[PDB]
Amino acid sequence: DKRRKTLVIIEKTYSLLLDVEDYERRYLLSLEEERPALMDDRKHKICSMYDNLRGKLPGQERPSDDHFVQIMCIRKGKRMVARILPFLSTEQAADILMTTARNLPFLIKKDAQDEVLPCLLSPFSLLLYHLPSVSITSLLRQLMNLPGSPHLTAVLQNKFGLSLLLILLSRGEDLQSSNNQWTEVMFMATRELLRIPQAALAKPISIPTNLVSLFSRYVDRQKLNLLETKLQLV
Ligand SMILES: [K+]
Repeated sequence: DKRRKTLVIIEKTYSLLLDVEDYERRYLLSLEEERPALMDDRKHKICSMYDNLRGKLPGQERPSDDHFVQIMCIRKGKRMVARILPFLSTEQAADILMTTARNLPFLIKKDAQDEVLPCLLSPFSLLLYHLPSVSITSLLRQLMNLPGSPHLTAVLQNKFGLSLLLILLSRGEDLQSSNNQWTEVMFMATRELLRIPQAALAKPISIPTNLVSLFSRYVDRQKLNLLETKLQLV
């Protein structure tokens, strides 16, 4: 089975990760003459890392999600990606987040025994603050464009999935409080949060404080209370 091959790729890539994580130490203890070389090496190893996750073979204009998905179904794989994220450019990191969203229900299924998906919440949250509104909207659009739509049961019932959804909504709120397209996905989201039975909802890792303010824009008082109770909102 390839799962053996995947574990190999994980070990290969994880080794690069430890090197890049050790970089500041080496640079700090280096002679000036060595620094140019240290910097080039760092660059190529970060490229290599991204390529092992999201590289594409000849004849394809977009990478296959295969390799990324395979890695993300493995305990150490998810923890590795969490630690690679901070080293990637914003554009590379957003790709990883969009790919995660596109494949989220399957990744959730494959995380049922390990439950390590939450290790990605922190780096994704840091990333979200660096992303514009078009991006925030596109990610939410992808989450609502999965099998079962417009029902998001698998996501809402998952600690990481719910938390991630709440972080996205929160950041979207920020950006709008600075268009209508954002308003459309917001309506869908509140509808879905309103539908899901409270007993089914996962316990969110964190609850953004601006959520109440966000929901007020699209929903009346009676329903607002529902959400607040449902999500133990602040
Ligand atoms: K792989």
